Amino acid sequence: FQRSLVNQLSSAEDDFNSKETQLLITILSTLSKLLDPGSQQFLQFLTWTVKICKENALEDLSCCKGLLTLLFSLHVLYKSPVSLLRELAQDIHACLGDIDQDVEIESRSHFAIVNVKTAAPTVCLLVLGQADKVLEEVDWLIKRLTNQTQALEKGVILQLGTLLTVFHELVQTALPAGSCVDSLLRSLSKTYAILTSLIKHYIQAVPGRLEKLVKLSGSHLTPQCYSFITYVQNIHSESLSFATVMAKVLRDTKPIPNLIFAIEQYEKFLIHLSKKSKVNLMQYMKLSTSRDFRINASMLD
Amino acid sequence: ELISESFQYLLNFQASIPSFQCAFILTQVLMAISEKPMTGWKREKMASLAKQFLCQSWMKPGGDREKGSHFNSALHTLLCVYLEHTDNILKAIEEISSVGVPELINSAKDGCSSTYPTLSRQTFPVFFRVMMAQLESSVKSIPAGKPSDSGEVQLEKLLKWNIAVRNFHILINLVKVFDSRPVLSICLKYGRLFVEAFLKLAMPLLDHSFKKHRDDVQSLLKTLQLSTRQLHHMCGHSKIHQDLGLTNHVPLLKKSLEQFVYRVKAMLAFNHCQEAFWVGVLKNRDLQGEE
Amino acid sequence: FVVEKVLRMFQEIPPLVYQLLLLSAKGSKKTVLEGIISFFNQLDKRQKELDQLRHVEGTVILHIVSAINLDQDIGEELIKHLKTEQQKDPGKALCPFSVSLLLSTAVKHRLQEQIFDFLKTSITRSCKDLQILQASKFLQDLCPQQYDVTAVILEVVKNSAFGWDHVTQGLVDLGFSLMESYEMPAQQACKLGASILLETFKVHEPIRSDILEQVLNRVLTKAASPVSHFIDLLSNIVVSAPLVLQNSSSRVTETFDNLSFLPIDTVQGLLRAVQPLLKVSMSVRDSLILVLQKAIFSRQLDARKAAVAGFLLLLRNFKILG
Repeated sequence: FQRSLVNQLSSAEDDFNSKETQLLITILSTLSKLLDPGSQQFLQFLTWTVKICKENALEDLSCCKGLLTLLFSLHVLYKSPVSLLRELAQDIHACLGDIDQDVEIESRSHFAIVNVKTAAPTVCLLVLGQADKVLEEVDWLIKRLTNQTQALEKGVILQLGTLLTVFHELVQTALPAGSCVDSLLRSLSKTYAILTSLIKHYIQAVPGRLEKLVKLSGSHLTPQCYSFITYVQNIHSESLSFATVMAKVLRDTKPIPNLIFAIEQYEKFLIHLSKKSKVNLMQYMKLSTSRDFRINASMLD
Repeated sequence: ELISESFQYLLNFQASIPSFQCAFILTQVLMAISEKPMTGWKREKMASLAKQFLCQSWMKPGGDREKGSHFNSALHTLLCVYLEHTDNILKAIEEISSVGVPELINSAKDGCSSTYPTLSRQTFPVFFRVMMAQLESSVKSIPAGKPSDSGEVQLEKLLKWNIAVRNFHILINLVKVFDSRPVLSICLKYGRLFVEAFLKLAMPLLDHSFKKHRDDVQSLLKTLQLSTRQLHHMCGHSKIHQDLGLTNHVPLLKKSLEQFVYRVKAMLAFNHCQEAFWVGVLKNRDLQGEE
Repeated sequence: FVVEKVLRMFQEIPPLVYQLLLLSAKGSKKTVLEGIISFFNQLDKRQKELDQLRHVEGTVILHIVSAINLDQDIGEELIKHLKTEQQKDPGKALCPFSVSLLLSTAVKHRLQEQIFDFLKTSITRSCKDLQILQASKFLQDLCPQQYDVTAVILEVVKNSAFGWDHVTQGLVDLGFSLMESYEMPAQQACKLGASILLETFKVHEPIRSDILEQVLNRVLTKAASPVSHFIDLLSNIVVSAPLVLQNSSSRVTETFDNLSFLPIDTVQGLLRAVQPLLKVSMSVRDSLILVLQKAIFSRQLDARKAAVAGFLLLLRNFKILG
């Protein structure tokens, strides 16, 4: 069955038959479950899928969604997927601009499937779902963490260390005003809650690895969230300019308070750890930033 | 008739009382004889008696004041029963906060206030806690904004909210002088409760009456902004100094203060005035200073 | 120090541990309970690489359950200790001896509902943990060990086939109660109850009639919800032992008397299961023919459909060759 898909992908734009490709991808997904994970055939199949996704470029949304879902379903059973998520985050960040508006970025196209047409809410929701699954995995593992302890902690810290880079890359993307922003904000609040839950264990039960993790979180993730919270104001204002308006505004602005609350909870427990261990962990994190508001009476008329 | 006669008989003893504790038990027994919810003239007499005891000065036979823990507990209960039964709670709170504290700080080097001799630098947190809690309870009692069912009732409701906001601003300004940790803890605990009460109750009123009245609403919000700014600065100070007792109240307070802004945006959007809204970053400032 | 030393100082075991049980009723029960449970755990582990050992185990658990019935205050501390062990370890401290002891105490209503609730929540947690672990290889690399509780709950069936009395009673009680608990991990629990009932029927030869009566009464209790899995269990239990149904007859007719009340296609399964009873006995055939005659002349369609559907099975069951 691989030959038909290879032939149809390489065909000219005049004749595509998107439904045929969709059915072929679904059949491949259904038949992939028979392979033994330890066999060499599984590795060959993974290599073929990665090669197909890297080389070819497609414009149909459903075909790209199916191919990426197939790739992740294979990749979870064989190894951790965070490296591919980092690569896709870098690719989508390169495809679209940046909120800074004074930075130039060029090329570095890891995957040809991701392009300006395909960087829509499709790939942004597809990536954030995988990130959510990884976070639920780490949440399960940390409750078990509460000679084996050192190995388990060394395993747990690497996942968050790699995931912070993915979120750092995605925070600096000028995304459209859709569900891709809401999912981003909710995942951000979730990961801050997970970091709080990690620190509470060390409260109950200092080492260099945790200090490095706290420094990375303070340097790379904390300052960028506030800049994103500033950018989304203008984004939502421009979106609402074109268009039950009160309900729409309330639904659009819902998750920001929860993000602020999560950040402050993490800060509070970090201070508790600092004063109960004689280490100045708060040196890494900068001061908070708060938003005021004003009314322009001149523009009311 | 029997209850009233006994009430008068016990109230006749108020002239000759040797110390604070006897008066405290006198108020307890007087309240015990009465009903659960007290009636008008008895309520007035109880308020008068409580104020009369509050305004007197108590000294031991060997001189010196009656500073102590039992004195603090008795003072707390007396303030509670006094404010529970006054005719107009906000008038009494405004009178105390605008008279007693300034005459303390301006003149009394080490003594007490002329109008309220019971008030002293040791007993100020008790007064602060009782006034703040009673203000929050009074604010929570106002009914919510009906869906544009009020003709001229909105004026009375706005007047009540304006008086409450002014009292809140006056009470917040006192924290600048007294920097004691209990004062900061009390204000951090109760500011969030006041703000969430304002969001739950007041905003439906401002939604349904922005068209008819405008200047009052903007003045009200502008007055509330000052107290919110000072709350942000206090939260920053508590986080910087790393006080475990104080940091426990920061997250919920910051969450509510962030909810306030977007609720105001929704209020503007309800009347198609969304173009006027604006958001910006507020410069950090330490207490009674800048930068 | 005394209990620690004598615990270190390990025929004469049942009287000795009875004396220690009395002393610990005077003293600390939790320490001696942990010591004896652990000691029997390494004994079983050594055996993993016996008849006298099983007899000793039965005798000592008999003394322990008798003492706990005499003094019920020890049970609360024992359950607290087991809860602490379950918190401290991922399903650890649940070995065949421990679960046998737990099942032995669940017959005299000494907080048996608490016992069943604890066992059910532990089983669901173990199954969910295994399900989560099977999904991802990243978890499997770090957390290789797994405490499957179904393995020990199946192993205690074989362990209890040497003549223990209270253990089998509690085991059957748990197996029955799991069916009502289940009402997806729930399907796993229902299959786990069916397997336990099948195994304990296959093992306990003297206890066939009690199981048959219990499942038959539960089958025809009330048609509140779908009970097709009970009918599957009925088929599985009756197909193994053909003559077992003949001994416990004359209750089948009572169930037949009200079969056409809530038929959800279970009547076909019930008839196919009890067909061996029908072919050998003529009285049951006459009673069933009477019920079918009552059904066919009924004036309502709902009973009529079940009547004719069972009638087809009756016609096809008996060969007409001669």
